[PDB]
Amino acid sequence: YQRLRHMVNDKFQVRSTGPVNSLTMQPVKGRKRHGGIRVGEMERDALIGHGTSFLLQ
DNA sequence: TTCAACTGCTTTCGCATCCCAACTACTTTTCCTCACACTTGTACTCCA
Repeated sequence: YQRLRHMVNDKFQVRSTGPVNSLTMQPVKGRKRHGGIRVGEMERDALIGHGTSFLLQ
C-alpha cells in the first residue's frame, strides 16, 4: 500500500459572523481570513425551485 | 433592397543614467634628534 501526499487539513472552515467588506458590507472571502461561504447563482435558482422564499431571504 | 465591421457572451470552489567596491600610491599629520656658521681670548713665536 501507498499513502498519497495530498491531505484534508486546509479544507474545512466555519463562520458565525466576522469581518466584512467596506464597499458591500458582505462577508469577506478567505480560508484563513475567517471568511464566508458563497451562495452562488445556481444556489439562488435552487432556492427558488423549492419555493422557499424565506431561505432565499 | 443587401455587404461588411464593431460585438457581448462558454464555469462552478479551490488550487496556483546612477551607485558601490579594489589595491597600490602618495600624502599629510606632527613630534622628536642634532648640526652649522659666527666670535674673544690664548698660544707660538714675530721684530723691535
